[PDB]
Amino acid sequence: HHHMRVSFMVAMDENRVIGKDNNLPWRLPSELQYVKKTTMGHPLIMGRKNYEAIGRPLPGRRNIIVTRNEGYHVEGCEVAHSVEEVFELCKNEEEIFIFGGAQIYDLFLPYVDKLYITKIHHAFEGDTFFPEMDMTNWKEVFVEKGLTDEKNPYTYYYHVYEKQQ
Ligand SMILES: NC(=O)c1ccc[n+]([C@@H]2O[C@H](COP(=O)([O-])OP(=O)(O)OC[C@H]3O[C@@H](n4cnc5c(N)ncnc54)[C@H](OP(=O)(O)O)[C@@H]3O)[C@@H](O)[C@H]2O)c1
Ligand SMILES: CCc1nc(N)nc(N)c1C#CCc1cc(OC)cc(-c2ccncc2)c1
Ligand code: NI
Repeated sequence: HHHMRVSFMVAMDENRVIGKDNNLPWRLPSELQYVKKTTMGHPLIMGRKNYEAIGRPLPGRRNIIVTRNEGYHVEGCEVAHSVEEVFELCKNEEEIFIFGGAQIYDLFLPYVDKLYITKIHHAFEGDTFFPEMDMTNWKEVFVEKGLTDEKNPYTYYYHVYEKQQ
């Protein structure tokens, strides 16, 4: 029914941890640069909790916040209250990025066409997890090692998977 490409944008560790105490468990400025590079000029779909942790609209992108709160408003952001409302707001977009967190990844999981997933080779303490996925009829179309240096202290890889079906 929907004609935009629904892409997940996520970074997780070896046990699918994405968050700890409503924040990121790691700092990888280089990984964040990849995110900015890949998401330039495309809508970001964010769970209300994800957005409020970020704290500000991200520039050069439509910021869409998913909440059940019908009175929720943020300057410089758009507000949606369901998957279908997001689809209406984005009906003419080429590609949208589901930017997290876990509740929002769960929400859009039946509709995901493309997965941009960074895998971090470390086991962090965490409380928030990326959902399990069946990768039947998906294919890895890109893989590259991330930059590990004094400012990026973990090993990690960028992966891109595309749904065939
Ligand atoms: N590593 C990564 O790639 C990454 C990415 C993003 C986030 N994170 C982390 O993940 C954590 C946040 O994830 P989270 O799951 O706790 O929160 P979240 O998914 O970002 O947002 C949860 C909120 O989304 C709204 N929501 C949930 N289901 C909805 C529905 N069916 N319809 C309309 N609105 C709905 C609700 O807002 P209301 O309560 O206002 O109704 C809910 O409280 C943080 O630790 C964050 O740092 C990590
Ligand atoms: C950067 C990891 C990340 N990597 C990947 N591959 N996908 C993601 N969805 C996220 C993520 C996230 C959630 C997130 C939380 C946050 O503070 C708590 C700040 C940002 C952010 C800071 C500066 N420019 C833009 C965004 C993003
Ligand atoms: Ni180095």
